[PDB]
Amino acid sequence: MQDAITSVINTYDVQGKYFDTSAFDKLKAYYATGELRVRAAGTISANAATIIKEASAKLFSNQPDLVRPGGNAYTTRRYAACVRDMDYFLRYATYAMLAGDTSILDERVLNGLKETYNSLGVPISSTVQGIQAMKEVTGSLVGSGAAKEMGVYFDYLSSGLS
Amino acid sequence: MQPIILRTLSARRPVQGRPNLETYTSEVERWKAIAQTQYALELAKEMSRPALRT
Repeated sequence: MQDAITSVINTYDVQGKYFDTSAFDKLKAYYATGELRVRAAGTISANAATIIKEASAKLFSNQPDLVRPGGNAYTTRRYAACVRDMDYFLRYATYAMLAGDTSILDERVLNGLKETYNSLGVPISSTVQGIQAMKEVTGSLVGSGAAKEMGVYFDYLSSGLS
Repeated sequence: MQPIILRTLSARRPVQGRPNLETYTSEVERWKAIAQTQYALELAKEMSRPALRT
């Protein structure tokens, strides 16, 4: 995977350049947000089960057909797979927020996910709605700045699915 | 031996051949179509179920 620092390093390595002022500015921008990212990741980890429960409640309230017979979240196994998927999304969004870069979302989550969901009959729009529900709950839990930061990676996930 | 005994009497049936059955065959085909519809309806009910909800 790639973080913000490795992203900058790679952009300068492909050009064979030593760091200039702008690179050091970008690195300072990343180092300046490190304490905020760490506090956000700790808070999210402490309350991840609560976030998943609240966001799944919101998703299934807005779309009750999902958990009724015929819906893709109707069986104990499909409901479990759905909430497990949401737990994965929250965890990897935390990984990317801590890394300051969306590369891990591509590498381990989004690559092949839309094809997988199409091949399984998983509704894409409903999964995007669940991601938005996690966005809302997580933001309420982590506060303004950390919420704006986690929003970037939640939106990256939603865009990758949409 | 002088009683009149008749041996070879002609039969009831005529000498002609078998009449053709095209109209009967058509009505039988109609019955077949009606019977096929009642099974095709069930299989069609099967065709209109959702895709990946096993």
